[PDB]
Amino acid sequence: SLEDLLFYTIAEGQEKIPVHKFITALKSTGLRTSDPRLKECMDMLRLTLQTTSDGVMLDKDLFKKCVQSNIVLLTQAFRRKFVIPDFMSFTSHIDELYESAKKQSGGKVADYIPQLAKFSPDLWGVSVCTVDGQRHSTGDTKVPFCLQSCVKPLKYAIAVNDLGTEYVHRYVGKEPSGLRFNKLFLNEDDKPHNPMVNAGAIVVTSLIKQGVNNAEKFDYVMQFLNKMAGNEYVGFSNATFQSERESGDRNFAIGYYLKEKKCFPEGTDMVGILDFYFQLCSIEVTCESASVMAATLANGGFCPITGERVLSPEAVRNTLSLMHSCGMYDFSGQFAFHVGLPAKSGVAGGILLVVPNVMGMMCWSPPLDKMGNSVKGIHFCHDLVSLCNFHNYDN
Amino acid sequence: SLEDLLFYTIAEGQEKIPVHKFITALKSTGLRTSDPRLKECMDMLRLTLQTTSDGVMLDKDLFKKCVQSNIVLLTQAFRRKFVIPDFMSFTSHIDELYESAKKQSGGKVADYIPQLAKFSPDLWGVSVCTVDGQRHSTGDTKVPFCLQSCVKPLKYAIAVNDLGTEYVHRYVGKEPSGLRFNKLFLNEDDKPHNPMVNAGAIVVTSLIKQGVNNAEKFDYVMQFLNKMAGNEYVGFSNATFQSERESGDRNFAIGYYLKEKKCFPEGTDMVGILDFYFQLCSIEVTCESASVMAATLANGGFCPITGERVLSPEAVRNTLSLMHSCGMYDFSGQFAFHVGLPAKSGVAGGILLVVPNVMGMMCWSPPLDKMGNSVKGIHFCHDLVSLCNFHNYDN
Amino acid sequence: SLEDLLFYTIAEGQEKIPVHKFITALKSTGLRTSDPRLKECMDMLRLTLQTTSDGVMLDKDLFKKCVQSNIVLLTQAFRRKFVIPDFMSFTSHIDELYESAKKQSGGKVADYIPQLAKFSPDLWGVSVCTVDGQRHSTGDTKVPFCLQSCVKPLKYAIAVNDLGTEYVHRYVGKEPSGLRFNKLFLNEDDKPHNPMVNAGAIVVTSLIKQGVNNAEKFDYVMQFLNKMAGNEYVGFSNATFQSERESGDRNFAIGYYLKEKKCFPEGTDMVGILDFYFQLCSIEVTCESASVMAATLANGGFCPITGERVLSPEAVRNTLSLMHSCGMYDFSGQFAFHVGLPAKSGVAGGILLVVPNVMGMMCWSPPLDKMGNSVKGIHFCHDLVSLCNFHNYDN
Amino acid sequence: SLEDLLFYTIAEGQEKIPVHKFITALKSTGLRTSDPRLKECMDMLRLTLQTTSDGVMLDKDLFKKCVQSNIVLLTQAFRRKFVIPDFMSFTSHIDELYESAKKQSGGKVADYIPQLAKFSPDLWGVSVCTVDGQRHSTGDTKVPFCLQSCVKPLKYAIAVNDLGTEYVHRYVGKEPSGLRFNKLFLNEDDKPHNPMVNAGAIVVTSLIKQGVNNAEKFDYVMQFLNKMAGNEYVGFSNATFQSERESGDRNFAIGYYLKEKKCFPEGTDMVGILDFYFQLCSIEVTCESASVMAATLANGGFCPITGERVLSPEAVRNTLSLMHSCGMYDFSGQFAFHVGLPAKSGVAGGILLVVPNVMGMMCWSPPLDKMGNSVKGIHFCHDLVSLCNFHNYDN
Repeated sequence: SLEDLLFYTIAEGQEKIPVHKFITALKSTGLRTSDPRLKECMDMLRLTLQTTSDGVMLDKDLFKKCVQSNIVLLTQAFRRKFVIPDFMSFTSHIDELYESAKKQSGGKVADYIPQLAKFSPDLWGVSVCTVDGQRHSTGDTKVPFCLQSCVKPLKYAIAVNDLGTEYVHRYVGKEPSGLRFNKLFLNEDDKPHNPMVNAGAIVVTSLIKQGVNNAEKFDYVMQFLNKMAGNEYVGFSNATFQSERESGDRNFAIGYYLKEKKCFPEGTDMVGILDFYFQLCSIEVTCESASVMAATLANGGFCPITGERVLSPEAVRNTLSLMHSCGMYDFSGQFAFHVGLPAKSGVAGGILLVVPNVMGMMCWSPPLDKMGNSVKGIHFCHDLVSLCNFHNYDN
Repeated sequence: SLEDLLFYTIAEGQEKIPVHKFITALKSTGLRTSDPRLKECMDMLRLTLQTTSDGVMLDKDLFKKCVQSNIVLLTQAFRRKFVIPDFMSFTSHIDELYESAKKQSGGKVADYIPQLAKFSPDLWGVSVCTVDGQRHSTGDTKVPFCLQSCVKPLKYAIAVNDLGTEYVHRYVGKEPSGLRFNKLFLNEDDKPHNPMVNAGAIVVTSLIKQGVNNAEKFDYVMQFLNKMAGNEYVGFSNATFQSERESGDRNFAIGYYLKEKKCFPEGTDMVGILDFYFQLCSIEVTCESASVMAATLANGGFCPITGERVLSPEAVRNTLSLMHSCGMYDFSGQFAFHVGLPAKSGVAGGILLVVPNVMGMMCWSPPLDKMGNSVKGIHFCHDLVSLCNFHNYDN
Repeated sequence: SLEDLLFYTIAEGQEKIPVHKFITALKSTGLRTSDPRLKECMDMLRLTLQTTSDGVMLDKDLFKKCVQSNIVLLTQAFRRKFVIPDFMSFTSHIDELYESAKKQSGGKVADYIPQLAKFSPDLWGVSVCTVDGQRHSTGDTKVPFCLQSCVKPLKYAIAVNDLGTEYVHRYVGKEPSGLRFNKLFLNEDDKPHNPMVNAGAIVVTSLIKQGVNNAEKFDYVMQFLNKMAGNEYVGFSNATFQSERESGDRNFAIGYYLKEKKCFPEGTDMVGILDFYFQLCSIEVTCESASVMAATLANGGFCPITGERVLSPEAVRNTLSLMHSCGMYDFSGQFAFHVGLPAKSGVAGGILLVVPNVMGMMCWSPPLDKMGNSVKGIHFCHDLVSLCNFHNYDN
Repeated sequence: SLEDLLFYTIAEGQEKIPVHKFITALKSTGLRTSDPRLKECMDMLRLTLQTTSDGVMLDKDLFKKCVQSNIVLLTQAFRRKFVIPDFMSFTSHIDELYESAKKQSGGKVADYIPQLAKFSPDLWGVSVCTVDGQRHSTGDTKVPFCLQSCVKPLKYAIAVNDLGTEYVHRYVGKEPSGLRFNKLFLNEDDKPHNPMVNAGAIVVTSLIKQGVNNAEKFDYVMQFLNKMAGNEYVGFSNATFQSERESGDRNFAIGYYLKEKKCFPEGTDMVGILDFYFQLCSIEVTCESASVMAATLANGGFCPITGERVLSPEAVRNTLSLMHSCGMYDFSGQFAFHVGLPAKSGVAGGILLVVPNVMGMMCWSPPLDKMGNSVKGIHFCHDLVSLCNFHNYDN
């Protein structure tokens, strides 16, 4: 049977296979023992460990009993039918790129609020989540940090998922602005140029769950992020929020400018919307959870490690299309010339990368360049395409 | 004696001069019986009327007794040594220009707040106050209306009077912006282009009576306006204030923009300053009092009908210099090409005109042209220069 | 004819009656030449003065022509059929009481805001407006001052006039509280004890012109006050308003208390209502206009000097009933024991008195007693009843 | 040697002791393998497991090497010299009391905000942290929930720790109020009766880290809580915060009342302080971390599982003294009559208990009784004293 073939493949001309050998073989592919899809499996393994004092042998029966539950994924995992047959080489390349970027230093940790100018200019982490569940991480990849501007794609997606592309873009433009993210001007039809600049993001935040109050708005967005991350860490930084809602004079200017030109739906409280905008900017993540969010965007709108649909196909398509042409603001043209991938960056360090149909990725380093991007993150993104051929127009 | 010469001049080969004849002769020149400088005089006249049942004759003694108090002004008034020897012809020209402008119609009363779109498109008033006390008025020249933007010169003057030109312009520019009054941009050194656009006016309002609260600020400004108007009507429109503080999204945007670029003194509440700005815009006047304010600006900084110094010579000079090049915003170049006078206008109707060393003038008409100026006011200003040769560069 | 009888009554065995004699005879009764009901009359008199150089005689024709317009009031005025046949004696008593109260001194001008602690402790004015137009004033009776708490009756009346007693008292109680005006507690059914304490007044202010914004609310109330005052001075003190909205911590506490116990109609902004409450407290009056307002309350809800209905009979009845039992707060029982009249008082000085079916009265003196009432006002009210028998239960 | 004696005690007439036997023996006492004080120890054990494929024997050398680091605690733990020699019986009693309280049902989950009326009326957890590190938990003891009112003691302690008892009580009273927690009245010297009612808590929150902004205030308090909890879970509920800052009309009333009676230090923003108060109420904990906080209070102000001093002895003494007489508000007298322990309760469920010199405890159950306390929590507290003799006045 297929289970017998798998057992023989794991074994080497022997009779019994220990549990630890099976676990190591599973983890070598790239899957994590904590994968939700494997939950039942591991549970049974624990039930097997509850009997023996130390170590247990699975010859025919217990292995089949444990592997019987949802026997689809394991066959592909051990038949090397994923999107990256050898993840242990791509992980080595990720490590080499990480080391190469670590030598690069010299920047300026953001200091417009005290919660950003408290990270040492040495934290540096990279996390990759493949579209088929393979995950790898290297560096400070569990220190919480605020998404800041990395949430703006995640916002826009959600709106189009709940309302639709037609209705949503009845409010925001679709074309690169050509100027800085915080510039106070609108497109030809007095609309934000796109939902990636601050004006369009402020507009988009007002199309989400209209009518209900900010508690319900925040709860709805948090639930969406939780199942988009695959039930990974999504939190809130109240100290960052309290600093940000006090130093947001430019965003207040933008909000009033938008309110004067009638850029909001009917029946919208603009100052409350702006507070809700700061709150969504103050959501904490780790490289692990943000990599899973990017993988969700890259895959189909389905979660990679739960197989759950979170966004419409149209939402993901619209999200990647706008990220490619507006993700780095007036640097996107030059970021697309050398990387050619959908990407977003926040002033707290952090590059969110989508390799569509391959993976999502998060690269966090607090120190910034003059453009507002982490130096190591930009270096890593530049080198990854030159060493792995991910540019969209490569052959 | 000089009093005897004046009495003979008033009389025509007779013995006694009745009081009414003297009053008519005085009013023919242009002075008003309610002139503060003549106060004592009129009081004595009343003391003379308290005795006789009807009519009284002044031959030698009573005339000298009444005229003795402050006998300087009367000699100049009856010797035709004022700045306009015959005011009864300039008044006729003012009436002709008023009639000519009345025939002109077709505009749009301001309707962005309900307190402006309640004046019939037929109110039309003109008031002139000469630098030497002569006053004339024609039309609806006692209906209250908000100064709105006509206060911005009066603001700036006051600041330079209390602080100084150097300190004041350490905060605002000195050059025409080239764009609209409410555009959200600053000069080369991130400063308002001038104190006539909304940004520079918002900055100037924060240099006045710093430290104290808005009650004391408002009281100080009101006192300054009261002695600048010569103790004429200066009031407040609370309904207009309540409407304006609710529809001021553009000014809120400008204020937050200025707060982000550090365009205020140290220790300034910007939202409180903005409320104080709306309040100063909500001060009511009549053509009579605003004409006296303009006469004060035109004269020396001294009041015309009280002989009291209200502003420094530097304040008046700086005020007229900035009004000429910025009074009509991006229309000033064309307003200075055909009128060549310091002028200011508000969306509530109302043109404040200074003819330096000659007079001040107020022309109120609610209906506006597309530029934002009263049609009849602009017509009157254009025709006054073409019929009286007031252009600064005329010969 | 009746006109001939009046002419003979004015004359004393003569042929012609001069205009000044007629004016003096009219003013001796108590009516003012500026009475709106007499407007046309005076106009014709001016038309008569435009011809003769000085003085004019009315024998038969011109007198009839001038008196023909609205010949009802004059017959009653000269037949001594008013409510006070000899007003020249009640005026003498008012003057004696004024002089008696002036000798009394020693108090404490309110100093919780700077706009109240700026009046010298010597201003002292009294104004009386009879239900039939007779008016008398003595002292500083044209200096503006804020009504403050004297508006609370005027508020409540208006609500019941527009909504009805049943609906209005569905929200506020009807019984004396027994405690201070600013105590933070409610009646048995979690309602304000009455609309004279601050809680009930805050509730009443929210029943007026619901739905519209504060500009329209303020305009509506101002119009109501203007025709209630008979087109006398009703203004706004922006400096007092700005001080009062900053030192109103007790009223903010009361408003939040009321908001938590659900003491407002549905769809009410409590902080906006509180601002509107401060604004209505910041309306300026003079003894002249407030006396006319009190006369309107006393008469029928009709204006005394315009013959215009301003409030429903139910509104006036309910207003006087609540003023009698709650006008002085926990002093009313003792104020009704010695005066027995509807009265209200404000911390800016000012006693508003109603003698129902007789007159209205305003007595202004800034210095306060420990209870919060002007010393001279309380003295005048005590002495007026002891010298003129106005107590409601007198025989 | 002492290590040899310990090894013999662990062993039973054998040569070698396996690691798992030692771990089980250690955990039987009550200590947790994750104890920070044992950190180094466990690390070495891992270094021992890295060599052998499965299982390892420690005869003389490795046991001494692992136990050498900080060999003080183990001797007391295995000599039964802790404060509870047999924790496995107190844990059994805790389980019996938990089961007894679970059978009790019938209450009303708080529903004044939606974040409280979302917990099923079946969550029920109890956690005990002994003063010497022993810990036990039963039930849903890791579900986050807001402290709400359980933070008020933790607040007050901190203030007295940083400023001092004399200074702190210069602002708040020291005596039971006799009325409800949210009553709007003050003591004889216009001061909050104590820092356990809402007024005194609002005052106390304004004495903490004065001058700095709410970001720094929140960070300081969070750090204090983190080392008071022993580096256990301390978080924030932004949704609860956003709901609570919108439904806090009573607390706004109390704050304005306190601001009017001058109950704050000089230079305090009361609305900002109130927001900071809501934020501190919105801190999430679990029964595990709150039990450790209570143990810190009970012990000496030293942490139980880190041996670190967090508060002054005066702070802990003052905290327990005020909790005993004010912890349950106007129920304390009856709570002290049957329990006689320092305790605090919040409307989110949750009883914080201190058994001074013995332990701290947290008992969470959302459904409330009419008094505002969790039914199962009150039942557990009543039964614990009747079955274990913890009442302060027992013999």
